[PDB]
Amino acid sequence: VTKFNGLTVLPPLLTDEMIAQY
Amino acid sequence: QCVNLRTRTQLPPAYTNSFTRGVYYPDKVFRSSVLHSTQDLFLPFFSNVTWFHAIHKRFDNPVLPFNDGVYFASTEKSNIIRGWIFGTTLDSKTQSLLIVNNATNVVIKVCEFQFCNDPFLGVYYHKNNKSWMESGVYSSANNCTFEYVSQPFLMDLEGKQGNFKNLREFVFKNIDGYFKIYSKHTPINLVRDLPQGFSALEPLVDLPIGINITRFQTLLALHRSSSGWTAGAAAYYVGYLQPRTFLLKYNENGTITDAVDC
Amino acid sequence: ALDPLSETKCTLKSFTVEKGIYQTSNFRVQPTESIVRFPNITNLCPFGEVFNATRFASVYAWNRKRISNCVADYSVLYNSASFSTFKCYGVSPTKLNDLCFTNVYADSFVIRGDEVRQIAPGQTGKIADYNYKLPDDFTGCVIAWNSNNLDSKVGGNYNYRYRLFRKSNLKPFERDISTEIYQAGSKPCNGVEGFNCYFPLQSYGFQPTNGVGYQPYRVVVLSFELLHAPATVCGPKKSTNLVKNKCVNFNFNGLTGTGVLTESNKKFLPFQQFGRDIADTTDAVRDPQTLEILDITPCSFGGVSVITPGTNTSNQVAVLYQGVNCTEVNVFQTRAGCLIGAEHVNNSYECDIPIGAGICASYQT
Repeated sequence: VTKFNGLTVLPPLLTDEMIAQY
Repeated sequence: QCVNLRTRTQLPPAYTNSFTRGVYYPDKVFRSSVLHSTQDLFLPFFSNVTWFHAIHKRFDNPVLPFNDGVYFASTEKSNIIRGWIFGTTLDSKTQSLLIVNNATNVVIKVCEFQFCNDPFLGVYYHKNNKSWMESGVYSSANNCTFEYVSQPFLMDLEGKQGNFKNLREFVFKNIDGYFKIYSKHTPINLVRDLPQGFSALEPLVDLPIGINITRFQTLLALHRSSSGWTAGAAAYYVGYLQPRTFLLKYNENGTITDAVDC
Repeated sequence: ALDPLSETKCTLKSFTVEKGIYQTSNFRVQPTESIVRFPNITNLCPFGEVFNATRFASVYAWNRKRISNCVADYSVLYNSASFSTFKCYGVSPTKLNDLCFTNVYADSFVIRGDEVRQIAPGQTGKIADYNYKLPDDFTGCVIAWNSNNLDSKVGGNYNYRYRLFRKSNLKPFERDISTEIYQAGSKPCNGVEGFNCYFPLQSYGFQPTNGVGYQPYRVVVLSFELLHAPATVCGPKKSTNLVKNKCVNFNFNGLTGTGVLTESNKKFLPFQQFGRDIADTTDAVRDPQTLEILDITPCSFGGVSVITPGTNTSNQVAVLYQGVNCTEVNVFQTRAGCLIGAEHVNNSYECDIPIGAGICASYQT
């Protein structure tokens, strides 16, 4: 599986390492 | 001057196929590792191009149209084409654009040139000590309106033996009075007077002229050991721009590697 | 605008804030300076060749030098310090360097001191009408340099002459070097001077003992022409140095915007100036004077968030600048942004007030 005009990408609450622990 | 070349004979309108020629950078922008679409004037792929021969009487030198821009592809070794003419009347009546390459500096001017009936950029009286030295494309000119000179350089006007190993392709376009010019020079291994593959013609110079043009003429290099002159073996092609849409694949370094006609 | 807590109440339109995280404003770095670049302004036209010519042409045969295809630095009009009278019409001399033109001419001649007034737009006179007329729409300049010690000779310098008579006045910038005999009365002159017939040309009385009004003055008129055609000669453009790693504006030869300049490994061809991304937005540029490729990182910005417990608990509050590092600034950097007003701990607890990237906040002893 594969900007500056007020556009911004927020991150997720859970990181990929935290998903794997579940 | 007044008498045309007696060894001039018009060939029929022959033509061959142009696979992927006529590609050029439509702007001075850098883009890399992308694929950009654009709508401008280009050569439609796999289109026909008018062939022309130059040799002692198969010698073509007509006045062809320039309604929408044209192309050139000179299969040559001694640089048979040493210049061009551009304008509407191509005489001293209206303003006429002239381009000349004396192997040292490209001269560009716009004057009421009194061109000969069969203009040329040839030589004569080469009985001994030729050395590819010059020895009168227009009678006189005045009321000039533009002048420009390229940087110093050196062009190999000398003839060579064997298969053709040089190819020059150009584009001539009038962008709202700015007579933009593109160019490219690469080696070749000639097979049928027009090698195939892919390339891109970089811009050469911007010319803020602002003069309407509707026709043009090639200035072939003649020689003689105005009427009873001779010419060497050479040939070139002519194309015509058309408003087609194209894709432009840029590599990591920003060079156009391929294209697709929509 | 007192404290970030009050920005929350004005945001929610409530005098009481519940527990959670709330957005209030948008951080944005304003520009501090501005960069103005342009290619080199060398290759100047030699205006000193005319304003300080070793010898000047006569008045009835005034000489003209065409100026085209160069950078016309008009500062020589005043900085030369080699003139007695200097005046301009329409456009000031300090603004000519910013104005581009289609054609420019330098009309030079040597006239008497009293005749310097005749070099003016719409003015009539022996020199204005018969030798060199100016149009009413003249927007150029004129400089008269007293040459009493140079262009003078005892008994009269015969190399400088002018036209005193002519059957019809001349047009603006028109030259007439003919020797046709002028007719005054009803008699025919027969190509020779006689009764009511005079020669059209006359020599000047330039001598070293002449007064201020009769001495020779090297006059030069800088004529301008702004036609419909594209401009061919313009003056030098103003520019400054480069500012890097700072939020600044951009005014390049063919690029404008706002951002931060940094060195990069990109490369522009000799026939390329500025780049673009997939979204037609500029992200690179080559300097028109220096040989360098500089990426344009835009000025930082991001939404401002406040992290507060309930109003009934405490008014101590943290602040989060989403998507930016700690620049303006009890400080801690995260992968979501710079958090100020909170102390990091190596322990782990249940997430009460989320932030991002697994980080969470709470109010505890």
